[PDB]
Amino acid sequence: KVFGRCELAAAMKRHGLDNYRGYSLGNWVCAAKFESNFNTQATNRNTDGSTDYGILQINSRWWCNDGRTPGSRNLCNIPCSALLSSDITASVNCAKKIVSDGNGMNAWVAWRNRCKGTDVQAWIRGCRL
Ligand SMILES: [Cl-]
Ligand SMILES: [Cl-]
Ligand SMILES: [Cl-]
Ligand SMILES: [Cl-]
Ligand SMILES: [Cl-]
Ligand SMILES: [Cl-]
Ligand SMILES: [Cl-]
Ligand code: NA
Repeated sequence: KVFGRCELAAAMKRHGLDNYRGYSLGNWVCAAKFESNFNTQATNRNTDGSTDYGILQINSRWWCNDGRTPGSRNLCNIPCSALLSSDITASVNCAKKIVSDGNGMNAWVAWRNRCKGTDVQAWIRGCRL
């Protein structure tokens, strides 16, 4: 599923991301835009052979099981395919564990490089939330 900007903002708000660990909704929408272009089915293979999955490009080296990442962990206790669903619940619940993990949103390289220090509130401007 490819979300609309405001649709995703509404979905992330209903799932508790709004100011989660102090990150305003626009931060998460900005991260989704640059990680996946709001496409739940986005995958990207890493040089180390891990794979990123879903709207927030969550990686198989730590967070989910794809059965092809030797010596990896499954800290969110989910099959990586769950992160590709039109239901963002698995993506949001796993994101809450990642963002709690000491580095906050710096864990998403595209958030640090493209959203941090920008006017992220622009990403939710004109949405009914
Ligand atoms: Cl957009
Ligand atoms: Cl915001
Ligand atoms: Cl594995
Ligand atoms: Cl594990
Ligand atoms: Cl599994
Ligand atoms: Cl949803
Ligand atoms: Cl933080
Ligand atoms: Na894994």
